Amino acid sequence: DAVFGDRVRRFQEFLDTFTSYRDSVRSIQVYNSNNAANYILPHRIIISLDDLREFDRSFWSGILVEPAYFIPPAEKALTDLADSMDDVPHPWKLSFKGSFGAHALSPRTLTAQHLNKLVSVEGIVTKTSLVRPKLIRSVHYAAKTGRFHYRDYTDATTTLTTRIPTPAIYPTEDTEGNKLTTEYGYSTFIDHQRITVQEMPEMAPAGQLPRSIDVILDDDLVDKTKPGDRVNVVGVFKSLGAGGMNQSNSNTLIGFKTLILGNTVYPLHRQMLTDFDIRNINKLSKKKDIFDILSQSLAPSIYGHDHIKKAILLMLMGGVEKNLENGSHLRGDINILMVGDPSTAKSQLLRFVLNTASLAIATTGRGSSGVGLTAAVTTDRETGERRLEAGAMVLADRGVVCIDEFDKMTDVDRVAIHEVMEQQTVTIAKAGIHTTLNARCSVIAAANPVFGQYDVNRDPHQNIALPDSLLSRFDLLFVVTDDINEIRDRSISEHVLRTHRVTIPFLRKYVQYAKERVIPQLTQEAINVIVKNYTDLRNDDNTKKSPITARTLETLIRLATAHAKVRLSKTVNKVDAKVAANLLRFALL
Amino acid sequence: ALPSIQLPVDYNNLFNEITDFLVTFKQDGPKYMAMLQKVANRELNSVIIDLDDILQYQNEKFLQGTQADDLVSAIQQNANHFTELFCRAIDNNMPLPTKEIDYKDDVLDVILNQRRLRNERMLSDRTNELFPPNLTRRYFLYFKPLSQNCARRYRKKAISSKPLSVRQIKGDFLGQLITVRGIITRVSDVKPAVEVIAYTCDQCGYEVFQEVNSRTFTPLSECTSEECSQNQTKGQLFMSTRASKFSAFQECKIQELSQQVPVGHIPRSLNIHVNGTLVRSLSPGDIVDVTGIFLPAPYTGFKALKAGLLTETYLEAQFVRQHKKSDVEERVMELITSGDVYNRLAKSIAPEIYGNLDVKKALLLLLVGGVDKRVGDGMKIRGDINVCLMGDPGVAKSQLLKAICKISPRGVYTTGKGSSGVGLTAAVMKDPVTDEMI
DNA sequence: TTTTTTTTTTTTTT
Ligand SMILES: Nc1ncnc2c1ncn2[C@@H]1O[C@H](COP(=O)(O)OP(=O)(O)NP(=O)(O)O)[C@@H](O)[C@H]1O
Repeated sequence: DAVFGDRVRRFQEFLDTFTSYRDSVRSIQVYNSNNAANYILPHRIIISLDDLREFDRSFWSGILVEPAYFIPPAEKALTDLADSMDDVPHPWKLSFKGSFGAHALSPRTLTAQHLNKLVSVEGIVTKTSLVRPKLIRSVHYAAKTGRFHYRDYTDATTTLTTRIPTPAIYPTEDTEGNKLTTEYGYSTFIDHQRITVQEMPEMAPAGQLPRSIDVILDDDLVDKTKPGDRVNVVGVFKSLGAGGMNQSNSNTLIGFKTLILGNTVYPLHRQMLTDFDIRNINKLSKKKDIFDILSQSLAPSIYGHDHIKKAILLMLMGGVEKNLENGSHLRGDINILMVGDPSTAKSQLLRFVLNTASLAIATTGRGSSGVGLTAAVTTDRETGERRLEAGAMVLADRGVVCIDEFDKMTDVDRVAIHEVMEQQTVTIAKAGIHTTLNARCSVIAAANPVFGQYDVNRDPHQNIALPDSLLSRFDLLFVVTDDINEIRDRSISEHVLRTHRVTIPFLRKYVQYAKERVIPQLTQEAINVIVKNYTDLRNDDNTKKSPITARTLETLIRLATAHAKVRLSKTVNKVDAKVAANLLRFALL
Repeated sequence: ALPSIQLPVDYNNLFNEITDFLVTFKQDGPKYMAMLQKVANRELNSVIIDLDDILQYQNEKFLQGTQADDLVSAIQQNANHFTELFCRAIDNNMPLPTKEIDYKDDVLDVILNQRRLRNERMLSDRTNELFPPNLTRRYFLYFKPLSQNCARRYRKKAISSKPLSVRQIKGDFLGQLITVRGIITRVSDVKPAVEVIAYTCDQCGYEVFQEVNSRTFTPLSECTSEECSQNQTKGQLFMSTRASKFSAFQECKIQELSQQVPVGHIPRSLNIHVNGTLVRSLSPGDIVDVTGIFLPAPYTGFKALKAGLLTETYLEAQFVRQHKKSDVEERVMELITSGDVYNRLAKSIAPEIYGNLDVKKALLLLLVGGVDKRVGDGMKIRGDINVCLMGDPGVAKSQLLKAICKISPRGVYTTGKGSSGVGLTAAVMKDPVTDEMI
């Protein structure tokens, strides 16, 4: 393998020329020892492939083409270099970027030639085969002859190059027959995983279904990504396994299940605000009509319903949280529902909450099993371990669940749905594992009138379609009438017609920032009013309609707090409460 | 064939350091000289060796020279060998007599007494390579963590120390003694396991001791003993269950805290083993700082199935620190002299919930209940207060109950679904995992 | 030289 060293001395020139990589190299080499001065760093480096055409194109192409012959000596080169660095006081890894490609492709298609080559391939993460650590290097200590003894085990999944079947036994008393004890806490174990990726369902060509394919995640790549996330996954596509021709079994056509090793795994759509941007965020934040402004831009086509819009943004903040000490939490995230005659744009309105909201996942009615319930993947998958897997609502943790036809979901689902909102967790007894896992989620749905257009005529009782405690947990019930005004109908027409014929993306960039910086806490000014308001409700709102509870007031907290994040005020203020007093009026009238 | 490479780590001198570590010390006579005796005295089984005094003893071994090689860090970086070495030298300086051993008295105490007396006496006839040191112990060794306020000596980073989540748990943590925290779940019932395990032989006897290594082993008969062997034809031999020793074993999974976890990502429970005097220490649904040696245990198998070898590992128990564990009538006697026992203690019920002390008033009747009576035949007349609530929707009446069972003796907090029929009527709900039909 | 497997979805049914 003289050429193996040739790839290295070719790339050795690339070491220090250009040296723009050595900065982060050294940086790892420093922040590790700075954590060593504490009182965690991964070893691997992003390399934009873009630069490499500026040295050897002849080396460039093969990096994608036959990485088994190229990437391991340059891999060795990272380690070689970094070892030449200070200071005395590990195999490393790589990623790259792209800057692609041939080799630009989506998971929907692959092979023949596409195999055995570096590729970037993007998409949905499912089903997340769960983590187990893996054996690589063996080590043992002889006595009384002493010394230190070892082996190095190599799976077909490790590295790239084909190698003799190392596995699987401890060397165990190498000659002369001296006892050899496992070196545990010495010998190397890198964690391993296999994660399939489904191509985006909407970009599917035809009635043909989505096809996922697995990608092995070694070292860091594990725990980086949960299921359901959009991820560009890069690495080299291995031809793996016997062709059924290893043995007499089986006499058949089928064979060669295969996946991709390495490499990078970037998430896609967080975010990156620099300075110049957030300066705009705050420049706008100063303006006092901006709440309404942000509300209007939500629905480019849709008419008005600005009170509903506001309500949505109020859910888009999260309305902070407060966790008790040694007691149960006070839910701060906001749960609402839409109701009204068909063609209210309720479903389509949900589809706006599909993209800007930074998750979570929406569902049409069904739904289940238990939605966010894991429903206990069974049996095992794999190696004799019964496993759970992310359910809808779980995947939706700290995100937006949305529902088309929450009225059409089963009565049996509703049980765990109560468990979704008050208890705000997930209880699992099924086989099984008894874990109570956090279900804390922002949840909005829509329901149609139980019977026809009578949504307006009939009392809310019987118009519910989903009694009862379901109604309590809802911060708002929104009745939207299809009722006719020809005066309005002209307006209804023209904007709808100019349809087919204040910026939202920035709205996401702003909302995200308003979450973490900052939480408002509270001031007594809102308190000096909304109390008067609540009792005012109870002594009045019962002479009109129902219901009224303490909970509906707790929403005054959440609502006010939501707009409090909208003002980006470091604290809650009275006028925010006035925004709440606004929203609940139109909630019941 | 098995390349071999030098490393700064050497067991040779560290053994000696262990000899000087035990029985020679002051700050805590010393703890290692007569407590070791009290084990050999048979008033105690667990040998608690603190990382604390490993630190303070290195304060005696450095500051305060002459300087000594690393311990607690070398410990928690390996974690397993230090119970096979640090403990193996304990045999040397252990007190002989010790005091009042008797013989039987204790069952099998005479067995081992006469084991090595019939062994040496049957070895005395042949002389006119020994039962392994782990065979005679009757003491477990438990390391305990250093948090620590005196870890601030400091060695800084080397302290874990932290009760990290299993998400935080990593593959390089194999062979590393660490702290982990989390809820107890499914907590397999205590079972004996095994240790050496002497199987008798049939014609001329003698004995051989098969070491208990790993999770499984091959049984053996043939004949090892030279006299039953080759003449004639081979001495048969069977296992003697009273010649066996069993270390205590109870394995229990511990689930993640769930706030340790990222928002998605279903809870990941981890596998733990219990060994020794620390058996029965852990019960279902219990948060604890649990420290222990974390080792791979492949495989059985399968085998060629896995690949890579993909260890699947497990944890062993070492230490347990559990969060939240007349003169009592005198503690009651400010309340006895307080007067107004009934209305005041009625105010004391659920002091959180405001109003309706008229309700709490009856809840008071409940907490005490009583007195029943027995008719002399007899058939009990309750005796038990079944009082119910009403009204709706929330009221936080759930709080009334929530505090009541939290306080009232032998309480059960339930709901509709909730405790089922089989959640209330003893049936035969198949037991998951460990079997069966409990 | 062999290893090892009961929920979840849907269904037709009194
Ligand atoms: N401003 C608007 N207001 C109302 N509807 C609109 C508006 N703009 C577009 N639409 C259309 O109105 C329809 C709304 O249907 P929608 O009620 O959201 O679905 P749906 O509720 O699931 N059907 P249904 O379950 O019977 O209520 C869609 O065809 C939208 O494209």
